[PDB]
Amino acid sequence: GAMERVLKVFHYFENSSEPTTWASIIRHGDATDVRGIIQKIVDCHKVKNVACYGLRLSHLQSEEVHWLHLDMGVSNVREKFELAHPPEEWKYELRIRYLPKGFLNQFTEDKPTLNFFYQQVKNDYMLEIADQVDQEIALKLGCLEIRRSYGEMRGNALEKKSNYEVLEKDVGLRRFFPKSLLDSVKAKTLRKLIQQTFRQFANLNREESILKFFEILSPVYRFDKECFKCALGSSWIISVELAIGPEEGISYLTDKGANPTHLADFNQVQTIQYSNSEDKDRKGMLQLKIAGAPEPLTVTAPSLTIAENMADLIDGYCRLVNGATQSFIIRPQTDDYAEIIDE
Repeated sequence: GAMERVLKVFHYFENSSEPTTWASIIRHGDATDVRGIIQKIVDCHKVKNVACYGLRLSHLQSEEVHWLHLDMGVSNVREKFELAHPPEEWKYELRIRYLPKGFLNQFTEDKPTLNFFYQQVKNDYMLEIADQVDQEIALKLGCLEIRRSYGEMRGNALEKKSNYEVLEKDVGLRRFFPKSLLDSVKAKTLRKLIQQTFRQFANLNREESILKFFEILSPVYRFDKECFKCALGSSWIISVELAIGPEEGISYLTDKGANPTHLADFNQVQTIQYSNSEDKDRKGMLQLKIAGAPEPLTVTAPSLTIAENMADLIDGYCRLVNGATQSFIIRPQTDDYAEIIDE
């Protein structure tokens, strides 16, 4: 018998449990597209900035990731990739990928989205640099999350050892601070540090804690831009590193450390077009037609996978910046219903 199509999609909409376990089980049809899955999940959480969310497919046993375009079919993608690796090795994750200029101010008017982005960046921070950052930053971020998780608790409740005790023994400080910090500092000293650091933020509400978290994290962790190693040029190919994000639209890094050089703004992108490889090679080519520029911006990526992930990013930004729901990618020169059946 023809089994029913069911999909598990992790996300960052806070539930009663651990961040990495939050996920939605979706029952869908044969013609359901990535767009419908995204829309159903965000609409269920009353999200306003729907054009910021994308769906990322990660291989658990490696680092290869595939951003899924809004127009692709859910059954199609699962078909294609299950051929490469078994379903158990795949992870579908809903994430915010396209940020509008002044996204933080804008997200404050969309609480569900502000919290989502916060959980997403927090989780990336905890996994990528929590153990590398300096004690001070890690300590403040950990306290900010304590302040945010317990918005009903009084400012000096942490002063009581009995209360600190519960977090230290029952909840566990790993929920707010990195391992390095919890194992490189004396337990009794750690407590005083936390108590003191918390005082600075005891007056902050949930929103103000999130905003302060970003303010403090921003300086040492770039979460507002994606970077890709590729090459620009039609005739002459020059390898560079592209920095794509709200602040500097599409730009490139001259050299590690130096400010990125602007190439084009998202609103100037008129068309995005794919290309394969005229020879044995497998590189992927992206051609961007920019308003005001007679010559298209040609980009070459190390593989088709990266090329597609880049096209998805630029297209998402094109949709976002223009307020369009349709794709700017052009051809190379009931039954789709989806429902949440569990959380």
